[PDB]
Amino acid sequence: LTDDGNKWLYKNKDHGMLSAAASLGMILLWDVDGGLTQIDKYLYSSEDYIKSGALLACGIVNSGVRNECDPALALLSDYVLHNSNTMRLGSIFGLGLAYAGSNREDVLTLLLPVMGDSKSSMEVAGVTA
Amino acid sequence: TTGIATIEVFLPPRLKKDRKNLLETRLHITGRELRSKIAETFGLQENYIKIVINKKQLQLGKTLEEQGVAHNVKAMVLELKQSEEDARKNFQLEE
Repeated sequence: LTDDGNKWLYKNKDHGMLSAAASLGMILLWDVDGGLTQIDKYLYSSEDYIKSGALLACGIVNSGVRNECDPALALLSDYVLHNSNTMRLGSIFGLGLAYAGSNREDVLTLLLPVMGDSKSSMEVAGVTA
Repeated sequence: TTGIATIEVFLPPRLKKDRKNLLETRLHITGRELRSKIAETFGLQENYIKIVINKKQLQLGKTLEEQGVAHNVKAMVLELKQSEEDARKNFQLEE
């Protein structure tokens, strides 16, 4: 998943891409630098649908740890409002993993509009709650 | 004071130095100058470092006084194998 990943994922149809991309972040947990730098070859994929995939990887890497620079909110926030339903699935879910139990008012507040965003699909909602 | 503050930035592990190598510089020159000055002072590439600043990200199209970055604005300098924009190309290849 670190050398020929573009080749590997390309043989996964949509949701397959989502899963494979997310594992990129879980392959490197507890490294907001190494993983985040191991987070620099896919997410912006020609099938940008996999963006949720690295977003889970983006959120997953921050799960179980807290960095003073608050990376999870920064990267994810710009795409939690992304119109594409799949793009958002990774955003909210990955964000939840990163700050699980943090109870941070900001992220909790930012997650607030996601609940009320009617345009969000139900699958976006279920992960959102 | 005097319209200036100290930026408590964070660098990555692989670039072996004081793990949190601060990034001291002015705040008036543009973000294009930011990666220029976020790289010039403490020995980084103008095009090999992104600065996720105060729970935000550098908008190097804007100056440090306008791009959301500012004085005192702490950042994790991810070891972006390419620039901030080039890891907005590299880190953004997967971002």
